[PDB]
Amino acid sequence: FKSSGNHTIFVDSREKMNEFTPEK
Amino acid sequence: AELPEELLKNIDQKDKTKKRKTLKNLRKDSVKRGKFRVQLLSTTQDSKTLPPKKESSIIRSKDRWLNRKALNKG
Repeated sequence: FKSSGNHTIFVDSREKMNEFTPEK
Repeated sequence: AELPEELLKNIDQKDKTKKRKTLKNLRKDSVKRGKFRVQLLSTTQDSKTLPPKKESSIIRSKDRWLNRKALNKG
């Protein structure tokens, strides 16, 4: 069965959050 | 009475809330990218420095109790 859940990724800087890309 | 001819002759010849929303947008610790939410981390040392704070519900639970009808606070 495939998973269905939220996956919150954590970053320190607000700036890093803004350009966050799932690929990168 | 007859009008003066001069009068007739003369008439013929003449004829910040925006920024406040921006600040509200600025203070976001959560944004969604792709299929995975992301959440902002504050520095651990900062959290140690901040005081433990209050819970809002405990005070509100008191407040609805303080404003209850039985009290007749009025």
